[PDB]
Amino acid sequence: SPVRVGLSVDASALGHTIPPDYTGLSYEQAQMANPNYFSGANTQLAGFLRTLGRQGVLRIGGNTSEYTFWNRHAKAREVITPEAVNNLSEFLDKTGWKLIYGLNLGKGTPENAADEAAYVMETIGADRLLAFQLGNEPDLFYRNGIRPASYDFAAYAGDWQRFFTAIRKRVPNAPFAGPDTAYNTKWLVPFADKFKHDVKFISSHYYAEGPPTDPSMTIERLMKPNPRLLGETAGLKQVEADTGLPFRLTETNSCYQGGKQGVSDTFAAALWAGDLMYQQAAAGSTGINFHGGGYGWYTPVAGTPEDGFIARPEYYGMLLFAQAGAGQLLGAKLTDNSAAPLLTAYALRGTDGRTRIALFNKNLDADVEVAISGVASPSGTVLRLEAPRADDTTDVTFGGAPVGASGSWSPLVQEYVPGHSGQFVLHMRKASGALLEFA
Ligand SMILES: *[C@@H]1[C@H](O)[C@@H](O)[C@H](O[C@H]2O[C@H](COS(=O)(=O)O)[C@@H](O)[C@H](O)[C@H]2NC(C)=O)[C@@H](C(=O)O)[C@H]1O
Repeated sequence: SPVRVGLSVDASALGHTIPPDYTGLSYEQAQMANPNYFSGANTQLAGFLRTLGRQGVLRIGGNTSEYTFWNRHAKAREVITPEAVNNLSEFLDKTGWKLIYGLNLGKGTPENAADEAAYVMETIGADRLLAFQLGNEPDLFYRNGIRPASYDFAAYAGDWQRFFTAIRKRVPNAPFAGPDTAYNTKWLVPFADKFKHDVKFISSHYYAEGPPTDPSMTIERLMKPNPRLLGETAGLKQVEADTGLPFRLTETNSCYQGGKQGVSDTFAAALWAGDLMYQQAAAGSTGINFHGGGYGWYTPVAGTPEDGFIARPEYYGMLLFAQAGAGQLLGAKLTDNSAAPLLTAYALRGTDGRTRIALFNKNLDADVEVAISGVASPSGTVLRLEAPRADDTTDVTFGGAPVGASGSWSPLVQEYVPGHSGQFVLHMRKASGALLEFA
């Protein structure tokens, strides 16, 4: 008893071109305390990244960049050694991903940041290094006394400039991004205005979960539009118009403080994440970096070098995006969809010339039947993003297969989308996703 909706693809309604390095992950700087983590020896993790994209960005930063200290002299407080940086360069070579690297503006010195930046540029080098960032979420330094309550944008601008100047003496070509926090008017907007000639792009953060006074995030709420996201995105677009700076979402996940068990670690997070990737690409974002590491509730990839790594449910939403590939987004308008309002759809003219459609039936209790118009093709296939329940922590498949070890994945189920009268009809179960590819 599906809700029968229409989807109209318009090849003449041109949207943004998705860049090849749109995908990405965000990790804590403290991972850099174990040189076995981002290492050429970590073949498992490298394979999970390659499956997420042949190009992409690894962002390292997070709150642990308050208390992680580069020590050129070395072989809560964590230490980054030359060997760790050495090994990170090899990991970037194995993955093909670029790097956003956090420096310690919260507790470190400008001179040590210059020295760390110099060694990163010495060993990772300008091609692989996309940006340094000078502190993570500086607007929240006060929450744990990294700064006093009085710390404001002026104070941070003074810190930022001291660090930037010191770094640029050691590393004249050092690239920067900032301010590495969620859009706001008291920090991000003035950062862009003041430092637009000194940064390459704006780095923003986004957690679907709002302030902790909100009702605890639920799967139901995660599937719904987030008006705050829409507003912040519009703010970032206005910043880009005013300053020329593009924006990248350098730390995001469903819920903050490590994720919420029964939301962040579930199949719903795959639907959320995959949809968010497209939503933000359609809005003009240059890319995304889903935060994770360890066995946190929200991590895309869980595990350790000693015990092995696995793909968590959210990974599978990122995998759908990866399998779709890059290209130019096209108009894709839904109709007759008020009874299935959480279905989203995105159409893409792939770089290879083929039309694809990514659909996320985020309606938890409505199946849909989608009548697709605007595509002329002799053959459409679908790969489904599936789990038996929206809150499942396992049992997630894409294309009829789980992801295996080291990011291994290939589709095992072939399904054609029936075509007639120049249209296609696709059924989707409640709480499912689909990637269509047209011949
Ligand atoms: C973005 C932050 O930059 C990121 O560090 C943070 O996630 C980490 O910190 C959380 C809070 O810990 S504490 O209060 O600073 O000690 C912690 O709950 C998360 O587990 C931790 N994440 C990882 C992968 O280690 C996140 C967040 O989840 O809150 C964002 O604030």
